[PDB]
This record gives sequence, structure tokens and C-alpha cells, in this order.
Amino acid sequence: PKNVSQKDAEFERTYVDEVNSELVNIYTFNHTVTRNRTEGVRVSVNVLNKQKGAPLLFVVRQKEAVVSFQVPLILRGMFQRKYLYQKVERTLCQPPTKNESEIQFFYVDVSTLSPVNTTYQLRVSRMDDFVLRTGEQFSFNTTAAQPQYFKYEFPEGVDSVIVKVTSNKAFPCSVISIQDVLCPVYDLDNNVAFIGMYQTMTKKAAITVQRKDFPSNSFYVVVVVKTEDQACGGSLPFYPFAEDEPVDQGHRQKTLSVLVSQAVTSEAYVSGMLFCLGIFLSFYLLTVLLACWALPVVQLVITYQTVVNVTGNQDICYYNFLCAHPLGNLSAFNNILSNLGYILLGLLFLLIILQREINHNRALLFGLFYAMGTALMMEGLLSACYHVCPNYTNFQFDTSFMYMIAGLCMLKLYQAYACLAIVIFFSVLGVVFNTAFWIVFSIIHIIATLLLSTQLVDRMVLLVMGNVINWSLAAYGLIMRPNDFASYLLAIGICNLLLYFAFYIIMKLRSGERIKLIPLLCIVCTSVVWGFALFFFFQGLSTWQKTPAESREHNRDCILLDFFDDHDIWHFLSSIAMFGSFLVLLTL
Amino acid sequence: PKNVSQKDAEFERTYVDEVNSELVNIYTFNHTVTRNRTEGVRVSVNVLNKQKGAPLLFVVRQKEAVVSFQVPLILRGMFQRKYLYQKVERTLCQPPTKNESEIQFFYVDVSTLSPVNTTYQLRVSRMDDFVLRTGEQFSFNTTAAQPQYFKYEFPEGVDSVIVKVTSNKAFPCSVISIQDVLCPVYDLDNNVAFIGMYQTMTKKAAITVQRKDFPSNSFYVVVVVKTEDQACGGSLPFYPFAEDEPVDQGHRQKTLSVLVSQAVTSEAYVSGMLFCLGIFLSFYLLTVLLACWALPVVQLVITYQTVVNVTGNQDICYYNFLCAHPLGNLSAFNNILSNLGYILLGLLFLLIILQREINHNRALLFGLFYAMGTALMMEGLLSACYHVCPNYTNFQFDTSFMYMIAGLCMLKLYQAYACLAIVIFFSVLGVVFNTAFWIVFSIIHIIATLLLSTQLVDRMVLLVMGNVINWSLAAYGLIMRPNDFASYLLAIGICNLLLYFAFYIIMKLRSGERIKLIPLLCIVCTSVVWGFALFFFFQGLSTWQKTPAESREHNRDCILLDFFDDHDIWHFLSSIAMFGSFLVLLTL
Ligand SMILES: *[C@@H]1O[C@H](CO)[C@@H](O[C@@H]2O[C@H](CO)[C@@H](O)[C@H](O)[C@H]2NC(C)=O)[C@H](O)[C@H]1NC(C)=O
Ligand SMILES: *[C@@H]1O[C@H](CO)[C@@H](O[C@@H]2O[C@H](CO)[C@@H](O)[C@H](O)[C@H]2NC(C)=O)[C@H](O)[C@H]1NC(C)=O
Ligand SMILES: *[C@@H]1O[C@H](CO)[C@@H](O[C@@H]2O[C@H](CO)[C@@H](O)[C@H](O)[C@H]2NC(C)=O)[C@H](O)[C@H]1NC(C)=O
Ligand SMILES: *[C@@H]1O[C@H](CO)[C@@H](O[C@@H]2O[C@H](CO)[C@@H](O)[C@H](O)[C@H]2NC(C)=O)[C@H](O)[C@H]1NC(C)=O
Ligand SMILES: *[C@@H]1O[C@H](CO)[C@@H](O)[C@H](O)[C@H]1NC(C)=O
Ligand SMILES: *[C@@H]1O[C@H](CO)[C@@H](O)[C@H](O)[C@H]1NC(C)=O
Ligand SMILES: *[C@@H]1O[C@H](CO)[C@@H](O)[C@H](O)[C@H]1NC(C)=O
Ligand SMILES: *[C@@H]1O[C@H](CO)[C@@H](O)[C@H](O)[C@H]1NC(C)=O
Ligand SMILES: *[C@@H]1O[C@H](CO)[C@@H](O)[C@H](O)[C@H]1NC(C)=O
Ligand SMILES: *[C@@H]1O[C@H](CO)[C@@H](O)[C@H](O)[C@H]1NC(C)=O
Ligand SMILES: *[C@@H]1O[C@H](CO)[C@@H](O)[C@H](O)[C@H]1NC(C)=O
Ligand SMILES: *[C@@H]1O[C@H](CO)[C@@H](O)[C@H](O)[C@H]1NC(C)=O
Repeated sequence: PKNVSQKDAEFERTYVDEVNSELVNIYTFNHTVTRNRTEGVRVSVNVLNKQKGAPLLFVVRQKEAVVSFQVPLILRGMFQRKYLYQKVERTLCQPPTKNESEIQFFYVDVSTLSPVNTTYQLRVSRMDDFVLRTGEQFSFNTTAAQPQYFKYEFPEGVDSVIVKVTSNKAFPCSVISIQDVLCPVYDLDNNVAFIGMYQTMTKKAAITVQRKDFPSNSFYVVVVVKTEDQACGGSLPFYPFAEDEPVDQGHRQKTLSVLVSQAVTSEAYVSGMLFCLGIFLSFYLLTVLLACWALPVVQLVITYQTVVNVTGNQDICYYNFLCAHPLGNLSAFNNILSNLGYILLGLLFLLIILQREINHNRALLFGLFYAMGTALMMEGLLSACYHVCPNYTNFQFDTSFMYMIAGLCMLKLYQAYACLAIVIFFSVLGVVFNTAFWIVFSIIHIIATLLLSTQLVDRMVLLVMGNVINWSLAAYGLIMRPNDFASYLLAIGICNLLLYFAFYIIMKLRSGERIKLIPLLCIVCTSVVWGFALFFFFQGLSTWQKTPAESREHNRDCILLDFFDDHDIWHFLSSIAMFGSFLVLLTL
Repeated sequence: PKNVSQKDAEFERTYVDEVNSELVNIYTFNHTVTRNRTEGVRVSVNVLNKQKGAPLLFVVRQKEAVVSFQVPLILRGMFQRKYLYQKVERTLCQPPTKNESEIQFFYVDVSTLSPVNTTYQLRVSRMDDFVLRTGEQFSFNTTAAQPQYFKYEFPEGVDSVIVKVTSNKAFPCSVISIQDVLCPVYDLDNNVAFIGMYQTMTKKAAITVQRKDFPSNSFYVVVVVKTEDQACGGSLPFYPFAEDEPVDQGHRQKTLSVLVSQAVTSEAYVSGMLFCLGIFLSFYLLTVLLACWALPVVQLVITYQTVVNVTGNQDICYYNFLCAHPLGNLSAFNNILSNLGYILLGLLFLLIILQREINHNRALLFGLFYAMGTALMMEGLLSACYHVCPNYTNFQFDTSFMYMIAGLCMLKLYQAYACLAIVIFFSVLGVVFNTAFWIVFSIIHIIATLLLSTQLVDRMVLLVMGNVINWSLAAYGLIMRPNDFASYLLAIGICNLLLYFAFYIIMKLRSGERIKLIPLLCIVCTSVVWGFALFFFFQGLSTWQKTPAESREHNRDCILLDFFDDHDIWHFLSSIAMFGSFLVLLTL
């Protein structure tokens, strides 16, 4: 019959042995565990012979679960590709023990059916750093045939943590998943998307884990390295189309550093809420003291957020995963809260103009400004709902109405619904989507600027300088193209808005009309505020042009009060900038 | 050491044997295969002892692949549920053989680490009906621990086929997937969504398979039965929340009948195109003879269609999978083509009114009708783009503008943009979403009907009868509620449109004005056409209220020319009905 050989081998020892169609090798391993200190066990095997027909079959048997594979392991690409790996390392799943100290046995068996010998080296390692300590960085190497996973044990008094994993070289692609502590652990390429919360990453990833979702007060962080970098956004290699010939990928590896850090406590929310309310209520107090002296987008966003919450797939929404603090079912509560200033400040504009109008009516004994105020209020709803799940499908509304508001300003400089609709449809056309665009957009910009100047000695030279600087900005955008058209469009919009604001001031200076102190302070304050507003807008925390794995590279931590990142500062300063721009028009 | 026993057993024989922590059993099986006739091998094992701690570990070793499991198998639910199964059956994957006749060996090994005996019965069956013959129905039983799969070999001269699988009892839920013929086959619960094209189903499913995507001229149909019916849309059982106690599900089984049938050939496409063009060009010929005598929805739909095409997940779009014939990258080309009548017939309306207007101007020597014609043309784009991937996220536009067009008709009966916008926003509000709705909707309907009658002896009695029948329809909708509000809204809209059409005719009859022959024929023809149009609309081929697995139950085959289903007939007759309704207004 078949010859079976047995050995009671030990940890930390590479055994080199031969196997053919006749030999079956059994290795028994004893392992010591305790309830307080749990440590993982890793099986690592190499094959030093090249066989394409009959591989070696390895099985690892435990008390509860069994695992099995074949080496040289063959993984699958995209177009019926076959990648060959010779080294495979896997970490066994050990269910939590009941008794204080129980000795666990596990067996490793080797077999094959090839008619010729084959040499393999096998080693079992007692993985020392199985448990992840809070606030400590651990670096490890993973390839496509060597998935890894570490157990993190929620400390006493921690509500939730964040797992941050970073890498230096962007490629190869990888998947980082969080799973509950229950055998078995899905660390293979095909079942890694079954349960848990997973993110595909190339350089950086961050996953927020809560204790309410894990009753056992622990979880597993599983890292897997893909074979083809198409998911991360790379360019697939143009290897010959071999249907039944496996091609080796050479040396592909990923070095990753993982750190689990406690998240913000409840104070961060209270300080962030009090700070936001304190800033905007100060304008209400100041105005009282002075007086004394989209639906379909909402449905899509809600559906996508529910899909993210229930599926565990975190590749749908483009959050700022490094600084995004959840509350309830909302995954990034600070991003929603940052738009509260739109509501309060737009409503303050309605108060101030209502006071002005009633004063004028009493003395005697405005619709466009109301439209701008209502647009500002609508920002606080539409942009807030967008940030519940940012994506390329529903991105236009985040900045579109903003351009629309600018139009109203321009209209009050020219002195309605038709021009607003034209602006909305042009924004939709432009954001539907590219060197041909890079050229046609510049041509259309030049033509539109010339026509706008024509419709409007000092004036002709002034418009010539405006067109010259506009063409300079167009060439700037065309040459390097460091950012998307979405940022560029808002940039040219605000620059042209301040540009026309300055032209009106210059026309006033050429006349004998003297600007009062209040409008002068208003224009200066609005301009300086818009400065930092554009500064923070040009950061680009998350970009939706590329794959989400790439979009994760530009995440940055919380900057203000440990609650708000740069985009929230953009919201905060954009609200003030529009308030000042409107007050410039009102008091002009 | 460990005691290993060996036996060279045979097919079609149940072996009952005992295993404990000391015994390891090996069974060698010889198998005969040929290139022309490939037949599958199934391993079936039962355990007759109840053990919760230490299960039996079974491994099946082949020349190329290894498989392993443990019984009593434990599957996972939704809220850390554990279901226990005692019978497991799996079909081995056999790579295609090179030589004409090669004998394949495979081994089955049994082990366990429990300190007490355990009895198991194991049997290997040479599955006779492994290959699926075209146009033949095969019935089989699958449970959650007994996934099955059959090989379908594309015949000579068949471009593409459709796999139709049906069941009688709606539960339990299941997943039906199509995969290429390459070891291994992902028939487990966790990896069934890795590759291939898969649909979750409860009663019916249909998957279209093409030869260009399968270079080996064959594929695998894999059926898996889930554990919890939440995905299919059922109600989860309220078993006690046992974290570490597995609960048996009793006897859960699914009987399925599968049939692979060649798809429509190239002629059906040509006959369908010539039929569609022939119908609409006949109206152009008739008019010449008589004369001689949304963007964001488009982006979302495109993204979802690409996601379906590349992911293999067919649960995103709610097609009529029984009658949906693809072409190029489009998955249901007939559904898109059925809207061509909107374009042609709306454009014919523009021709006829342009002729009428130029005749009037020449004799002397209309904007609202143009708006309706343009709305009809816009249907042919918006509804066509919707049908590329129907879903609850983009459904509003499929029927929304429909009511909007009706409004224009009503307006020309009352004799614009404001009422149209009000109708659009009310449709959005109503379709955002429910007994509270079932009552409030009826109340609002009654109030709106009364107000509309008030704004408009014979008249008062006439409006009283109209309100009475409208309340009758409201009670009809409220009592049984067999369909969604989406069908009901269009139903009441068209009924009220014909109702006002008839009221105007009655007002004409009460006067001495005699209706000319042409308008009388027009009203009669429009009414009879709208009859069958509503008849075909009330069918409900696909409903998006429930889960897609349930939405698949109401699929029906092609009815007209083997290319068009009922919804295409609804499109065809709705186009004619609006053309007749418009011609009624023009010649009134
Ligand atoms: C686990 O098993 C190993 C394998 O037998 C044990 O290692 C042996 O221990 C004895 C006791 O001192 C030595 O005499 C042998 O030389 C060891 N084997 C080898 C290959 O060196 C080990 O002791 C076991 N663990 C425990 C806790 O008993
Ligand atoms: C991860 O892999 C890298 C690359 O093999 C390792 O870096 C090498 O480490 C060895 C041992 O210290 C050095 O001799 C080489 O010079 C290093 N090469 C490079 C390019 O850095 C790294 O040590 C591995 N990390 C771990 C934790 O094993
Ligand atoms: C496959 O293996 C089985 C198991 O040995 C073979 O069955 C035996 O065949 C011989 C030849 O006639 C009989 O004398 C034995 O009694 C059979 N075994 C049993 C348990 O009945 C079978 O012949 C093999 N297949 C082929 C094609 O040789
Ligand atoms: C699928 O399972 C059903 C239910 O067990 C089988 O139906 C039974 O078949 C046996 C054998 O003919 C009869 O004695 C029972 O009366 C049947 N019960 C019912 C409720 O129909 C059915 O035969 C199985 N199908 C297959 C292909 O095995
Ligand atoms: C079977 O193989 C084992 C493994 O090397 C060996 O120790 C044993 O002597 C062999 N038995 C026979 C009868 O050759
Ligand atoms: C394990 O830790 C618990 C408290 O964390 C302690 O009570 C117990 O004594 C520890 N076990 C041992 C063996 O020290
Ligand atoms: C703990 O050990 C005792 C004796 O060593 C044994 O009887 C008991 O079954 C063990 N606990 C478990 C959960 O097996
Ligand atoms: C494998 O190696 C051993 C020792 O070198 C040798 O005796 C044996 O014949 C080899 N196997 C085969 C199939 O030749
Ligand atoms: C080992 O177990 C096998 C299986 O029953 C048996 O045939 C054999 O006699 C046993 N050997 C010893 C030494 O007990
Ligand atoms: C298998 O089929 C091919 C053609 O389909 C035929 O040429 C060949 O002879 C067949 N093989 C045998 C063993 O008959
Ligand atoms: C086919 O059989 C011959 C002799 O029986 C053998 O030499 C050859 O290797 C076999 N083909 C394959 C692909 O193994
Ligand atoms: C299993 O059954 C055999 C035969 O009845 C018996 O000899 C053996 O002792 C049993 N196993 C144990 C662990 O008692």
C-alpha cells in the first residue's frame, strides 16, 4: 500500500524532506496556550523543485478545523491568467480556550501523486507578536501566497479604535479586513470578502472598529496581497496570452506597518459641537449688538450608506478615513456637522435683510438677496447629504450649486433663473467627464471671456488685462494638470468673482465716490478669508478620479480640535467667505 | 503512534465506519474518464453521532487539487448564528484530460481528535447526468451543505445559450452561478461570489452565457443553498441568541429544475428591427399619403451596467431575464429598442404640425404642441437609458415624465412650466417611498379632486360623478393593494385623462356642435389603444419593491416575434396612445 512515515517534530525548525507518489509524511506538534496570553502559530513551507503537472498537497489538521493547499500554489488573474508561487505561509485559527491551561495538538501531513521525488522545507513558528498593542507600530512582509492576520484585544475602557495600515511602495495591491474572533478566518483571495469590514489599499488604509459590534472583546486584522494590481488602479502587465501555462511573478512583496490607536472620546464631539455653535452664534450676537447700537441624490446616498453598513465593503464611499468620526449609523459625522455654518449664516442673512427691509418700509411710511440666502441654506442640506457617502456618481452637487451661487453674485453686479439653469446644465456637461478636453476647455474659456467682456479706454484695457490673466490661468491649468477639472472650475470661478469685485472697486475709485469704512472692511475681510478658503480647498483630501485604494493615499488626520480635517475647514471658511461676499453687495 | 488503516474501496457503496483520536482511514478510488464523455464524481458522507466539541475531518485528495471539510458542518448566519448540518455532499472538480483514456486515482481520508468513537457513512457516486443536454429539464435536490454543479458543453454552431432554473417552493434562498471550466470550482458559501456570473434566486433565475467569454467551449453551473433567507427577502427566524450554541435547521431542502436552451439567433434581431421600423414608418407613409391627398441618471446607469458587466453580480439591475436579448455590451437590447417608436412618432408629430403651420401662414398671406412633441422625443431617450439598468434608484424617470406629458394635455384642455415643475416635484415626493401613506394618499386624492372640480347643473353633477368614481378607484387601491403606488399613479393619471377627454366630448354633445368624422375616429382609436396599453402595463414583469431574487419570480418569456416581452408592448402601445391623444387635441 502507501508508505506513511510519522514524526513528533518541534517548533522553529526547517525540515527538508522528499515526497513522491508513495510517501505520506505526518508531523505532530504540541502547543501550549493560556487564556490571558494567546499567541498564533504559523506554518511556512517552500518547494525547491519545479513541477507543473503534479504539485505537493499539504494539510494541517486541528481539533476543530482543517486547512489544505497545494504548492506550487497557482493563483488566478483577470483574463484566465495563472500565477505560480513556491513559498506559502499561513496562520492557523485557534478558538478561545476554556480551561486556564490546555495543551493543543495539531498535525501536518504531506502527500503527492507525482511519480518523481520532490523536496520541500517546512517550519512551524510560534508567532511572538500575534497580539497588537495600542499605540504601537508593527512592520511585516506579505506576498500573494502569504496572507497574515493579527488579533487585537480591545483594552478596558476603550469604546472604539482605529486600525491604520501604511506602506511605502504603492504596489502590489492588497486587501485589509477586520473579522470577528471565530474559526475559521477567511484569509484566502476568494473568501476575503465574505464577512467583516474590508478595504482594498495600495499605500494607506484606516478602518474604524467598535466594541458593540464585537461581543467577544477582540477581533482579527487580516492582510492579503492580490496578484493583479488592476483593482488598485495600476496597468496590467502585457504577458503573452498563455491559457494553460502559469507564469511566475518574480519577487512581489509588500511591507506594511500597522498601528491600532484609540479613537476620540465623547469630549471631542462636545468640544467640536460647542466650537461650531460658538463661532456661528457669535455672528448672531454681533448682528443683535449692531442693531441695538437633489432628492434622487439623497436616495442614492442613503442606499449606498446602507450598502456599506450591511455589506462590510468600504470601497463604495470616498471618506477621509483617517479623520472621520462616526455617530449612530453615520460613518463620518464631522463631515456632516461642518455644514451647519451654512444653515446658521444663511439664516442670519435673512434676519439682517428682513431688518433692513422693515426699517426701509417704516421710514417710507430685494428678492435676489433672498434667493442667494436660500441657496446658501440649500448648501447646508445638499452638501451635507453628499458627504454621507462621497462618490463619482453624486459628486457634482458638492460644488455645483456653489458655482450657481457665484452666478447670482455676478447677476447683482450686472444689475436670473435662465442664467442659473444655463450654469447648472453647463456644470453637468463639464462634470460628465482627456487632452482634447484640455484644449477645447481652454478655447471655450477664451471665447466666453471675450464675449463676456464684449457684452460688458479704461474698460477696454481693464478687460484686456482680465483676459490676459485668465489665459495665464488657463495655460497654468493646461500645462501641468496636477488636479482635476472639478477643483480648477471652482478656482477660476472664485478668481473671476474677486476679479470682478475688484473691477467694480476700481471703477468706483476712478469716480469721486468714496467707499465707506464698512464696505472697505467687508471687501478686505472677504478677500483675506477667501485666500485661506482656496488654500484649504486646494489640498484635495480625497480624490474620486482614481480607484478608492489610490484615493486613500491622500488621507490626513484631524487638524482642528481633533475632530475636523481640511475639508471641514474649507466648509467653515467658504460659509464665511460667501457671507462676506454677500454683505459686500448689500452695503456697496 | 497513530493507527492508519487503508482500503481500496469502490463506487456506489455506503461504508459505515468508526473513527476516534487514534484511527485514520484511507480509501483509494480508481476512476475511468474519456475526452469525449466526461462524468462527475460525488462524495457523500453522513455522521450519525452528535458531537459539539470535536468533529470529524474529511479530506479528498486528487492529482491536482485537494478539498477538505469537517462534519457536523457549521455554517454562519447573520448575527453570529451557527447552523449545524450532519450530511455533506460535494462534487470534485476534474481538469480536462489530455490522453484519450487516462485512469484517474483519488483518495479519501478520514481523521478526528475526539477521545470517543464516532460513526460515519461514506459513499462515492459516479454522477450519471453530469453533462446538461440542450432543451432538456433536469431536477435535483440541494441543501445548504450539499452544493451541486453540472458541466454544460456548448454544442457546435450555438453562439450563446440561456440557463433557466426554476423551483416550486420559494424558500430556502439559493445562489446560481456560471463559472469557467478550470479547477477549482467555488461551490462554498463564502467564495461563490469570487468569479463567474451569479444570481441569487428563490423561485426562478435565468443567466445568459456566450461562447466568446468561454474559450474552452464549456462551463459549469453551480447551485448553492443559503442558510438564512434574508437575502431573498424573507423574515429571519427568532431563535434564541445563542453565541456559542449551534442550532439545527431541521430539514431544509430545495428542489430545482434546470434547462439550458439555445438563445435567439441573429434572425430574431433582424425580424424585431424590421417589425419596429415597419410599424413606425407606416405612420410616416400614411401622413405623406394624407398630405398628398436625466444626465446624472445616465451616469449612474452606465456605472451600474459596467459594474454588472465586470463584477459578474447580476443582482444590481432588474431586467426581464427570461426575455432580454443582449448585443455588444448592452444586456437587454430589446428593452432599449422598444423606445424607438417614441422618437419616430414624436418626430412625425413635429412634421404634421409644421405642415399645418406653414399651410396656415400661406393661407393668411402652437408652442404647447411642440412642447408635448419634444417631451415625447425625450421619453425615447430617458426611458431607453433607464432600461439599460432598471433599479429603485433610477425608476422615477421611467414613468415620471409620462405623467408630466399628461399634464400638458390637461393644460391644453384648460386653455405651463410652473405646473410641470409642481407635477415633477410631487412625483418625486410620492416616489421617495405604509398604511399611513395608504390613507393620507387617499385623503389628498379626494381633496385634490374636489379642488380641481371647484376650479373648473350639468357641470356640478358631472364633477360629482367624476369624484365618486375617483373615490371608488381610491378605495380599490386602498383595500387589496396588489401592486405598487408606481402603477397606481399612472393608472389614475390615464383614467382621469380619458375621463376629462370624455367630459369635453359630453359638453360638446350637450351643445349643437357636431364632431367631425376624423376626431371621432381619433378618440375611439385612442381609447381602444389605451385599453390594451393599460392591460399590458398592469402585468408587472419586474417589480423593484422587493429583493431581486423575488423580482425574478415574475419574469415571462418573449411574446412577440420571440424578441419583445410585455413591457416592450407597453412601450409600443403607449407611444401610439400618446400620438392618438395628441391628434385628438389637434383636430378637436
Ligand atoms: C513537545 O514535543 C516535543 C517533541 O517530542 C518534545 O521535545 C522532546 O522533549 C523531550 C523531553 O526533554 C526531549 O528528551 C526530546 O529530545 C525532545 N525532542 C527533540 C526532537 O529534541 C517536547 O518536550 C514536547 N513539549 C513538552 C512540553 O513536553
Ligand atoms: C521585508 O523584506 C525586505 C526585503 O527583503 C527586508 O529587507 C531586507 O532585510 C535583510 C535582513 O535584514 C537585509 O539583509 C536586506 O538588505 C534588506 N533589504 C532591503 C531592500 O531592505 C525586510 O527585513 C523584511 N522585513 C521583515 C520584518 O522581515
Ligand atoms: C478499481 O478498484 C476496485 C477495488 O479493488 C477493483 O475491484 C476489484 O476488482 C477485482 C477484479 O475483478 C475483483 O477481483 C475484486 O473483487 C474487486 N474488488 C471488490 C471489493 O469487489 C476494480 O476492478 C478496479 N477497476 C478496474 C478497472 O480494474
Ligand atoms: C427531492 O426530495 C423530495 C423530498 O424528500 C423527494 O420526494 C420524495 O421522494 C421519495 C422517493 O421517491 C418518496 O417516497 C416521497 O414520497 C417523496 N416526497 C415528496 C414530498 O415528494 C424527491 O424524490 C427528491 N428528488 C430527487 C431527484 O432525489
Ligand atoms: C515505507 O516507507 C517508510 C518511510 O520511509 C519506511 O520507513 C518503511 O520502511 C517503508 N516500508 C517498506 C515495507 O518499504
Ligand atoms: C488571568 O488574568 C486574570 C485577570 O485578568 C487573573 O484573575 C488570572 O489569575 C490570570 N491567570 C493566571 C494564570 O494568572
Ligand atoms: C479542564 O480540565 C479538566 C481536568 O484537567 C477536564 O475534566 C475538563 O474537561 C477541562 N475543560 C474542558 C472545557 O475540557
Ligand atoms: C527518491 O530519492 C531516494 C533517495 O535518493 C531514492 O532511493 C528514490 O529512488 C527516489 N525516488 C524515485 C521515484 O526514484
Ligand atoms: C492499528 O489500527 C489498525 C486499524 O484498525 C489495526 O488494523 C492495527 O492492528 C492497529 N495496530 C496496533 C499495533 O494495534
Ligand atoms: C471522440 O470524438 C471525436 C470527434 O468528436 C472522434 O474523432 C474520436 O474518434 C472520438 N474518440 C473515440 C475514442 O471514439
Ligand atoms: C499518454 O500515455 C502515454 C503512454 O501511455 C504517456 O507516455 C503520456 O505521457 C500520456 N500523456 C500525458 C499527457 O501524460
Ligand atoms: C470504539 O469501538 C471499538 C469496538 O466496539 C472499541 O473496541 C473501542 O474501545 C471504542 N473506542 C473507545 C475509545 O472506547
